[PDB]
Amino acid sequence: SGFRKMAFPSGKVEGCMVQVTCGTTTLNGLWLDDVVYCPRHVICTSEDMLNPNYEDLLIRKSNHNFLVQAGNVQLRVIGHSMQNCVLKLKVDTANPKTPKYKFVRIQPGQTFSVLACYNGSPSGVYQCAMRPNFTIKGSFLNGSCGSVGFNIDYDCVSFCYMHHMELPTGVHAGTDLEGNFYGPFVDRQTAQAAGTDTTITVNVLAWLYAAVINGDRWFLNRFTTTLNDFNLVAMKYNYEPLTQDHVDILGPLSAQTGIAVLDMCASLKELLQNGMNGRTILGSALLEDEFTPFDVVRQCSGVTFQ
Amino acid sequence: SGFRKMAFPSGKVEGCMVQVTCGTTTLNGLWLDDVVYCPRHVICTSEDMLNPNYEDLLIRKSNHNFLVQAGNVQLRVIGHSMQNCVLKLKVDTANPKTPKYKFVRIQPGQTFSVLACYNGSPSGVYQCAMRPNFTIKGSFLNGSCGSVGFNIDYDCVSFCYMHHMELPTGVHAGTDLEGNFYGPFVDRQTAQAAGTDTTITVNVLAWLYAAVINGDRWFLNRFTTTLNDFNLVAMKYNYEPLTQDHVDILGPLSAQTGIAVLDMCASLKELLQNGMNGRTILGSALLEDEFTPFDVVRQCSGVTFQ
Ligand SMILES: *[C@H](O)[C@H](C[C@@H]1CCNC1=O)NC(=O)[C@H](CC(C)C)NC(=O)[C@@H](NC(=O)OCc1ccccc1)C(C)C
Ligand SMILES: *[C@H](O)[C@H](C[C@@H]1CCNC1=O)NC(=O)[C@H](CC(C)C)NC(=O)[C@@H](NC(=O)OCc1ccccc1)C(C)C
Repeated sequence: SGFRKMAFPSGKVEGCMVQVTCGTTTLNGLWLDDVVYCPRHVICTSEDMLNPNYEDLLIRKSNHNFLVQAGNVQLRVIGHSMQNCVLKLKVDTANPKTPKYKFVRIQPGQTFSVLACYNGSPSGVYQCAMRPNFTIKGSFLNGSCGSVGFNIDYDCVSFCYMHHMELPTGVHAGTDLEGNFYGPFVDRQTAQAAGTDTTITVNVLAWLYAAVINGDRWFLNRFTTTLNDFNLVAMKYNYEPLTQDHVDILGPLSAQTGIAVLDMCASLKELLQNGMNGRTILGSALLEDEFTPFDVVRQCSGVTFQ
Repeated sequence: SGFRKMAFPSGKVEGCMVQVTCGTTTLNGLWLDDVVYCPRHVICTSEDMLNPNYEDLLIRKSNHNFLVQAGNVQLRVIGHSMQNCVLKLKVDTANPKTPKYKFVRIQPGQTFSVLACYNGSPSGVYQCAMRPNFTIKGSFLNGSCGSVGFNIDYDCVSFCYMHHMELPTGVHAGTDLEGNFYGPFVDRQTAQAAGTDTTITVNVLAWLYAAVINGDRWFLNRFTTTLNDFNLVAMKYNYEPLTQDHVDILGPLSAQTGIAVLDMCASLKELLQNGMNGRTILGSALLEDEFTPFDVVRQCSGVTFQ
């Protein structure tokens, strides 16, 4: 037993990380088949970033202005193009470590693993959630741009995030692998509002089911509630409204534990109204919302990948 | 910026995981050069585990009783031996993916990454700490035994933990890679006491320095204290006593932030005496002790590996 915030094994993604240099700026790229993907602001000087005309800036660049380095293997760039906020550098060599992969645009509330990288070399791996306001709460320094977020289904890597920027909150924003930002953000150094975040209710419930599976059951109360009744409590506390789609998603956990979803909701409602009274759940003094129902099920059934 | 519990990239370790079967029992092994390492209780039936005579049980086994499977690559066993609580199976093939590696016995309070595995295939990666009472708080199911904990120094993997068992607390116990248990535990299905745990004071301070580096400074108070004065508060709250060795280890963080260690101690003392008053630090409502000073420094300087 036990419950931990667990990332996917990162080996398949490690084999795809490269270093991309244009001028003095160096960031990370993702090398898949014969294409390297990276944030387009690799082409900017520090001054360009205040208000870059990326088309005009890219026109001044040629294939040989982009240095792509894979460890010490070094790639010849034979084509470049800009797709939304990413550059696609065509290289003369297919990555021999390319895994089976897909590009996906994830939904708010979903989770993924981030492989944090600098100069094209992995530093660490951690799990997180796409917030309802399309930010993530990551750990990113200068040079981390181009680091990617991903999920694994057995042998297939689904890439879902590429890091671009940090917002005036310490929160992080980026794009999918077609270069479209999650949320309203643009790749410019100018003040930008994230907007109000909300707590991912279905993930909190999943985590309460995790707790029960692992022996933590003090919060299991006596009451029940209704969807509307619970949803009134939800928006008081800036939780996303629960839907029948969410109830259905929680079905397997409900069947494993014998606790109806609406009964679990009544426990959550009391936790929101009364706090935790200095107690903890699964080692936490806060209600955790960065585990999806699938995350809980994979961790309590031992799903593997390779 | 931002601060996350970050594991090491696991690719180098993924390449070493194998499946070991003896009779009906299947667990994970670590394949390095031409030796596979795994918990010796792979040789036990469910009934043997109540009080196994491992020498007597191992005598009934021959090389061909051990099935070692690496993905679908399958290894010929040409020798076996028991070292403390691990078996060493000699195989006829050196692992072509063997990284530069070392076997280390870590100290309580240190951290390492765990690659959780089932049937020889990685499921997830997460960071944790060797508690002062030589347990870890992991996430481990049936079949996870033989999963390993490790640290990376650039290209060298230092293996420090192999998982063996779960204790009547939901906590986990295991050995180093020479098969010596951390703590007083034995590999027998019989009730076993872990003993009182304590909070790792130097790690809490490191995490408070992390917080200041990342803008969380509300807890920075006005007071100072002394080592003895703080150490009296420490043992009231079952924190390890702080030593001058710990003060020196915190030197670089003290120099980066301009906060004397004893000033930070005075903040910690007030947090222990008064609680957090419903506030959070780095997204947590509890004082976190599973980041070492080195962990903080690597995450706030961007150290990479390959
Ligand atoms: C690329 O690796 C780099 C990663 C960030 C450095 C520190 N943390 C990070 O995640 N990203 C950048 O340098 C971007 C480049 C832009 C997109 C052209 N810049 C930023 O992330 C800045 N943030 C920003 O401009 O957001 C708007 C803003 C916020 C606050 C105040 C003014 C503007 C960041 C370095 C401030
Ligand atoms: C091997 O993969 C397995 C992993 C554990 C299964 C569930 N969680 C795990 O980490 N380990 C075992 O099956 C060991 C085998 C022993 C060492 C021969 N057994 C256990 O971990 C049991 N724990 C145990 O015997 O500890 C003492 C005890 C505790 C509580 C009550 C009675 C005895 C565990 C399966 C209870």
